[PDB]
Amino acid sequence: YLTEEVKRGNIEKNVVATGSIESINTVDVGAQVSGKITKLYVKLGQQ
Amino acid sequence: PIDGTVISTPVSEGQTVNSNQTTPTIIKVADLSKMRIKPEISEGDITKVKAG
Amino acid sequence: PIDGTVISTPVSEGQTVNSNQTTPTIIKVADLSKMRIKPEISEGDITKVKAGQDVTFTILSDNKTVYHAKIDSVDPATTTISDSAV
Amino acid sequence: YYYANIIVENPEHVLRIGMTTENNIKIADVQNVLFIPNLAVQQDKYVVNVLNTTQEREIEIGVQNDFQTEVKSGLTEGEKVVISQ
Repeated sequence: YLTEEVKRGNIEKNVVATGSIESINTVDVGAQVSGKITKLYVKLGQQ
Repeated sequence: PIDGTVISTPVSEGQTVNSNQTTPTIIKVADLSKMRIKPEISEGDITKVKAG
Repeated sequence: PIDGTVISTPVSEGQTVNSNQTTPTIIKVADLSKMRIKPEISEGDITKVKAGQDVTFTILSDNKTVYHAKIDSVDPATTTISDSAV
Repeated sequence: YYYANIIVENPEHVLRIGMTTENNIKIADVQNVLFIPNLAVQQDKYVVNVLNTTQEREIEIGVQNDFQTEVKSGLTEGEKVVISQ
């Protein structure tokens, strides 16, 4: 049972979602021929 | 095949595919100007549920 | 392919194989003169964990051996991409 | 669910493509409007003192967040409420 003035004020509401960060360019680097792979010129993490 | 609009896209521009064995779906295109809802409707109500 | 030593051997001398469809691994040979430990490292610590960082660790078989190593570098992708709870 | 998508950058050095974002959007948002805390919610009827013996205040209405609620006639400023009882 109580009270209060009235602004003169402005809601801005919200809405919560959980999401996940993920790369901008969709990819993978496959292969279509058989064989027995024997050069790898990359290591993981650098352009 | 249709216009409706686009609803999936499982592919990557740069990606190898292998369609000889099973058929790689590439884009999924279905019609969003209508829609249709599918009422699950349990085994004891169906003697009753009729069309229209 | 390498010397390191032998670590598996899924084959049987006398056994038919079928390599046309998928490639039967036969022996597994990896390098046991070094080793490398892979610290799972959770999604909220990673803003912090950097490469070359005065690490320490311990074998789940040692009452104090306490190993004095160092972090060597970082992956950019989760432990489920690289090679829920994240 | 349904997916949304954000358009960031990653100059910084890291936002490692794997993490989660507690995302708090916006929707809607009015500028300069009238305030009577939510719990005044009772059609759709209220209560207004005078004096201090309360005489009501039927209204209409919205639009809430997160326990306020814009008030469109009304009810002006300085007035009297009943959040809540």
